[PDB]
Amino acid sequence: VNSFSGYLKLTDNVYIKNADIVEEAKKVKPTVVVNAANVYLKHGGGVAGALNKATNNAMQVESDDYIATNGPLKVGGSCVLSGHNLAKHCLHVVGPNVNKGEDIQLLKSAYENFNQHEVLLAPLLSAGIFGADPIHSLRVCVDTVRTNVYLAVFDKNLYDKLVSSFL
Repeated sequence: VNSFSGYLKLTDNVYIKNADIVEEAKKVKPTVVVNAANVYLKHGGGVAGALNKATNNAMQVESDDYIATNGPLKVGGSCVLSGHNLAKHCLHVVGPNVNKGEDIQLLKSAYENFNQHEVLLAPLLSAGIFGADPIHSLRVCVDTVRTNVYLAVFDKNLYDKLVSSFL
């Protein structure tokens, strides 16, 4: 049992809610919140910009140290950093960015990172400003993630379309 509330069950292990991931995280304080990261951990926009702002830029400061020590992530890759005031941990996952010409086939590899965590609060990878089709991202999520994933979709119109088109 966990405290996630108001989710619709899509499959045994995938749940979805029309919610602001920042507010979900602040309320639930999950063990893991997923960030829609880029390889440089530059949290400027989309989900990353929102999560970082909610940490008053502490996520960015921590990320800058991570990059100085380790260098960039790979597309499809991830790292675990602090969740600050949002969660115990933040799993920074890099989905392909179609607006950078990156190969959407790497989306499955990106979602595989979720399987290293028994429970996650997450956005749909490669959606929003990353340019991929969110319906396809949800399909890959369902077909890749085996651990328990609670998806937060802020945009109500998109949420409704994701539910109504789910196979």
